[PDB]
Amino acid sequence: SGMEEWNFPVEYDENYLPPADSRYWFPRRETMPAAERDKAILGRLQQVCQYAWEHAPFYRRKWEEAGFQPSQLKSLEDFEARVPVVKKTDLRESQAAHPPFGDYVCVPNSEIFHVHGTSGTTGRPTAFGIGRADWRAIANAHARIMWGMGIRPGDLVCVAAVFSLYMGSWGALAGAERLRAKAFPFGAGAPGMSARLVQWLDTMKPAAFYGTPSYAIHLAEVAREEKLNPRNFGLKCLFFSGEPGASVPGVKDRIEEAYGAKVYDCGSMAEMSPFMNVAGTEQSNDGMLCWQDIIYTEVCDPANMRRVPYGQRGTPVYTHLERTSQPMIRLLSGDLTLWTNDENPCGRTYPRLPQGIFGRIDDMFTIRGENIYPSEIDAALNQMSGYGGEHRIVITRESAMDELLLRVEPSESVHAAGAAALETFRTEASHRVQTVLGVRAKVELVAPNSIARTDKARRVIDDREVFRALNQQLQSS
Amino acid sequence: SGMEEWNFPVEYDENYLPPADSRYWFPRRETMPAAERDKAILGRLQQVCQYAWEHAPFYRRKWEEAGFQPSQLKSLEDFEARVPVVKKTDLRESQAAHPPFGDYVCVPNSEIFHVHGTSGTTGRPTAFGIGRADWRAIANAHARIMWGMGIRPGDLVCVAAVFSLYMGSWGALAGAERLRAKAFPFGAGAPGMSARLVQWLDTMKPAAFYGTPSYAIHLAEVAREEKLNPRNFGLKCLFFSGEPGASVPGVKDRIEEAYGAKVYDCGSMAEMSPFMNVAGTEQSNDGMLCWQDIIYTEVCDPANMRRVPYGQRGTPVYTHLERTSQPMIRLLSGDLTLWTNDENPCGRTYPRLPQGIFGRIDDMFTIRGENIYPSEIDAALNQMSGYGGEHRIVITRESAMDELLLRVEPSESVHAAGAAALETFRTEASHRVQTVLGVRAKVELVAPNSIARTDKARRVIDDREVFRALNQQLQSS
Ligand SMILES: CC(C)(COP(=O)(O)OP(=O)(O)OC[C@H]1O[C@@H](n2cnc3c(N)ncnc32)[C@H](O)[C@@H]1OP(=O)(O)O)[C@@H](O)C(=O)NCCC(=O)NCCS
Ligand SMILES: CC(C)(COP(=O)(O)OP(=O)(O)OC[C@H]1O[C@@H](n2cnc3c(N)ncnc32)[C@H](O)[C@@H]1OP(=O)(O)O)[C@@H](O)C(=O)NCCC(=O)NCCS
Ligand SMILES: CC(C)(O)C(=O)OP(=O)(O)OC[C@H]1O[C@@H](n2cnc3c(N)ncnc32)[C@H](O)[C@@H]1O
Ligand SMILES: CC(C)(O)C(=O)OP(=O)(O)OC[C@H]1O[C@@H](n2cnc3c(N)ncnc32)[C@H](O)[C@@H]1O
Repeated sequence: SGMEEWNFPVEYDENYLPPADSRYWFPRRETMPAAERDKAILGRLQQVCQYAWEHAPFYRRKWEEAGFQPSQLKSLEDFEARVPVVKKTDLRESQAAHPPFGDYVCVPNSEIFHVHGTSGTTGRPTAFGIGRADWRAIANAHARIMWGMGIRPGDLVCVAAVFSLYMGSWGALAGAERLRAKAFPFGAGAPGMSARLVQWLDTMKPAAFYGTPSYAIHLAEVAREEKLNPRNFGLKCLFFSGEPGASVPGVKDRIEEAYGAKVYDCGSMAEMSPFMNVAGTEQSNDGMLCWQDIIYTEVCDPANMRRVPYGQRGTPVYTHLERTSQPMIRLLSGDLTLWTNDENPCGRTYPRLPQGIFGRIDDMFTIRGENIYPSEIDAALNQMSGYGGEHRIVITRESAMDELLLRVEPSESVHAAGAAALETFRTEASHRVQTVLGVRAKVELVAPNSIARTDKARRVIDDREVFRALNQQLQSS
Repeated sequence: SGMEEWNFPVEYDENYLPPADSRYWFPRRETMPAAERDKAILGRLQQVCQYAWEHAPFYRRKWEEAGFQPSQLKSLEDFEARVPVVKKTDLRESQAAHPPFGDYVCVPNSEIFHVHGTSGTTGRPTAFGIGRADWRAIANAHARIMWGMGIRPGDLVCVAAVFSLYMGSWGALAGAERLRAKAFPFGAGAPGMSARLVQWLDTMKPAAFYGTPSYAIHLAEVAREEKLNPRNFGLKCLFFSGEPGASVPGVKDRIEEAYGAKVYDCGSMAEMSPFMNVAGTEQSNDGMLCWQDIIYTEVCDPANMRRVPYGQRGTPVYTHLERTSQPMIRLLSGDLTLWTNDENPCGRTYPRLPQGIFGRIDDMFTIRGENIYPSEIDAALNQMSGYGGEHRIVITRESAMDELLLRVEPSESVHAAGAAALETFRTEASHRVQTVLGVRAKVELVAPNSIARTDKARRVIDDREVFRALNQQLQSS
C-alpha cells in the first residue's frame, strides 16, 4: 500500500517530522487512490472487529444479538449492512453495569493513562479511559492534521478552551506537543480569564488559536473593551471544534474579519478522539475533510445506517482504526452533513463535508460548545418537589455566546408559600440544572399552570439568528 | 557515586518503574550519605554555571557585575558566598529587554515545548518557556516524589487545580502520567465545577487528590451540601501546593478528618518547576524534605545569602540541577522556613522543613493559591483617574477560602459626580485589579480622605485566624 506507519496496534515514530517543503505530513496516506486506501481500511476494520470480539464483551453481546461475526466482514458493504450502530445510550448502560469504563474498554486497567468524560446526563456521568498508546495515536493524528492547516514546529499555539473532562482542549494540546509547536494552554472558564487572555495574546502574538467559534467572537469584543487590536495578535490561523460555526458564513467571516486570519473547522465527537478526523486543510479551508485512514466516517441514511451517495445528506457514523482503548465501532453521531468526493484544492483524496456539520436527527443542541439533551433537563427538573410539572427552553445568542433560558413552572404549593419559597425553588432549579448540564442556564419562573401540556412535547425554541436559515433549509431538504 | 541516571543534560529512562517493594524510586540518590551527594551536587553546580555562562547573557552580566566566574566555584561555600542571588524583579526586567523568555532562556526557540507564566504584575506578565527535555525532567522528578508519597501506578489521581498559565496542576499531571497512574485532570475555576467535581469523586473514588489545601476544605463543604460523604471518595492521600496549609495543624488536621486520608505538603515556586523538590513523604509526612539532587535548596540568612545552621530559620534559595531551559541559579524565594538535618522517618538523607514554609521577608501574601504583591495593587489603582490616592487591604478567610477586600478612596470629583459615578469607579477598579492579580478581589469604597497617609505605608491586614499564631511567632523569633 505504501501507507506510512500502517499497523494495528499503531506505534508512530515520535521523532518523525515531515520535510519543510511537504504539504502532507503523510504524503501516501493523504493522496493515495481512495479505492486503494479503502482496501486497506477494510483490512483494518477486520483487525479492529476481531480485536473488539476478543476484548469487549460489549461488542460481542451487541454483534451476537444483531447476528454479526467478524468472519462475515468481507467488504465495506458487509460493514454497513451487518455491523449494528453503537448509540451513546448503549455506552452509558455498559458503564452502569461495568464501571468505570464499560465492557468496551478492551485494554487492561494498567494501560489507562488519562481519565476524561462528559457532562449532560442525570445519574452517573460517562467516563473516558484513554490508554497510553491511544494518547500517542491521538497526539500523532492531531499533529498530522494541524500540519495540514499550515501549523508548523515552533509556532505558538494558544489553546483557549477549558482544560477539564472534555477531550477538545487536550486533543489540541496533544496535537501541538507532537508537532513540536510551542503549546500555550491558557484554558478557559474562570470569569476574568478572557480579559487576561487578550493581554497574553497581545504580548505572546501566537500563530494559531484553538477554541469554540463563538468564544473567538466574544474574545474579539473583550480585546476592544481592553483597548487592544485583535488584528495585532500575530494570528495565521484559528481552528475550532465543539459547535457549528467555523463552516457558517455569518460566523466564520466575522472571525476572519476580526483577526485577519484563516479559520478552520474541525471536530466530530469526544468519544471519537482523535476528534480532528473531520477537519479542514489550508487549501481545502471551507468545511471539512474526512481523514478516512485515522477514523472511518460513513455518512448514513438514518433509516438503515447505510452510506448515502456523494452529494447527499446523512448522519456521520464513525469507526476507530487506531485505538485499543474504548474503540468505537460504527458509533452513530446523530448529526447531519452533506458529503462529496470531488477533487479537493489541497490534493487530499478524502471525502469532504463542504458545509461542515449541522443539525441533528434528535432534539440535542449545543450551548457554548456543550451538548444539551432536553430529556436530561426534564429528568433534572422532575427530581425536584417544587417543580410544577412543566417548562420551556429558549436558546438565544443576543451577545457573542449562547444563553440557555429555562421558563419553569413552580408547584401551586410553592407559589402559595410566597415570593421567598418561589425564589428558593428558582435558585435550587438553576443549581441542579447547571450541575447536570455542565453549563450555567438562566432560570425564570412562570405561573403554576401557564404552559401548554402536549402528552412527545416540543419544549425547545432555537432563537439564534445565525442558525435560522440553516434550520429552515433542513425543512426544505 | 552510584547515582541513578545522573548526568547533565538529564535524560531519564521513560520505561523505568521501581520494584513494587521499593520505598524509594531512586534508592541511591535518596538514601546515599549526604556528604557524598554534596560532592556530586558541587560537580553539577559547576556544569550548570558553565552551561549558564555560555547560553545566558543574563547570568554572564549578573555574575560579571558581582565579580563571579565559573572557575571560582570550588566548594558549596564558594557557591553561597560568590554567586549573587536572582530576584523575580531581575527576571521581569530581562524579559522586558529580551522577550518572550528573557536572556536566561538558554535553549534555542525550537526546543520550547510549553508556554506557561504568572499573573500578579501590572505591565507585561512574565512567561515560562519550558523546553521539551525539561518537561521530561519535571515529569520524572514528580513521579519519583509522588512515589515517595505512596502513590503507585494504576492509582487514579485527581488534579483539581486550574489548568492554565500556572505550573502547579501541569506539574502534578506530568508527575501522574510518568508514574503510570491514571491521571484525572478535572481542573478548577469555573463556578459550578466544585458541585460537579464532588459527584465525579463519589463516582470515580480516586486514590489521590491534588489542589490547594483551602480548596480541599471548600470541596468537603460542597460534598455535604451535595449530600455526599467525602470519607467515601476512596482517597489514600491528598497532596497540596500553592499556599501554606498542608503543614499547619488547624488546616491539615481538618482535611485529614474530612477525608480520612493523609495529607502531604509540597511546593517551592513555579519558576522552580519541578516544584515538588520540597515535598513530604509517606513516612516523613509532617512538613517537607529538600530533594537536594533534583533542586539544590539553601536556607539562607537574608542579610548575606549564606546558609543558616540546621535548627535555624531563613529564606529558601533554589538552584536547578536538571534544567536547560530558563534554569534558575540561586533564585531567592523570599519565603521563611526552619530547616533541620536529623534522621528522617522515611530513611531519606535529605534536609527537612519540619513545619513547611511560612512567612516572607517582603509584603507578599497568597489569595487562593495566588501570589499577591501589594505594590502591584497600588500600581494598578494609580493607573485610574477616579482613584483618590489611598486604599486599605483586608485578607480574611471567613468561609473555606481567602477573600481579598480592597477599601478604596474615590477622588473628590468622582464623589461629587454622584452615586452612579461612584459605582462606575468601584466596578472599574474591581475589573482592573482582577485582570492584574488573576483573582477576584472584593472592592468597597470609603470617603475621599478617610484613610491615613503615611509617606513606606503598611496597607495590609492579614485577618486569617488560621495563620495568626504563626504570624505572632515570626515576631517572637
Ligand atoms: C468554559 C465553561 C466551563 C464555562 O462555564 P459556563 O457555565 O458556560 O460559564 P459562563 O457562561 O457563566 O461563563 C464564565 C466564563 O467562561 C467563559 N466561557 C464560556 N463559555 C466558554 C467557552 N466555550 N470557551 C471558553 N470560555 C468560555 C465566559 O466568556 C466567561 O468569562 P468572561 O466573562 O471573563 O469572558 C463551559 O462553557 C464549558 O465547560 N464548555 C465546554 C464546551 C467546550 O468548550 N467544548 C469545545 C472544546 S473547543
Ligand atoms: C482557580 C481560579 C482561576 C479561580 O479564580 P477566582 O478569582 O479565585 O474565582 P472565585 O473566587 O470567584 O471562584 C470561582 C470558582 O473557583 C473556585 N476556586 C477558587 N479558588 C480556587 C482554587 N485555588 N482551586 C480550585 N478552585 C478554586 C471557587 O471555589 C469557585 O467555584 P465554586 O463556587 O463552584 O466552588 C483562581 O483562584 C486561580 O487562578 N488560582 C491559582 C492559584 C493556584 O491554585 N495555584 C496552586 C496550584 S495548586
Ligand atoms: C468535537 C468536540 C471534541 O469538540 C466535541 O464537542 O465532542 P462532544 O462528543 O462533546 O460533542 C460532539 C457534538 O457536538 C457537535 N459538534 C462538535 N464539533 C462540531 C463542529 N465542528 N461542527 C458542528 N458541530 C460540532 C456535534 O453535534 C457533535 O455531535
Ligand atoms: C508551588 C506552586 C508551583 O504551586 C506555586 O504556587 O508557585 P508560585 O511561584 O506561583 O508561588 C510560590 C509562592 O507561593 C507560596 N507557596 C507555594 N507553595 C507553598 C507551600 N506548599 N507552603 C507554603 N507556601 C507556599 C510561597 O510563598 C512561594 O514563594
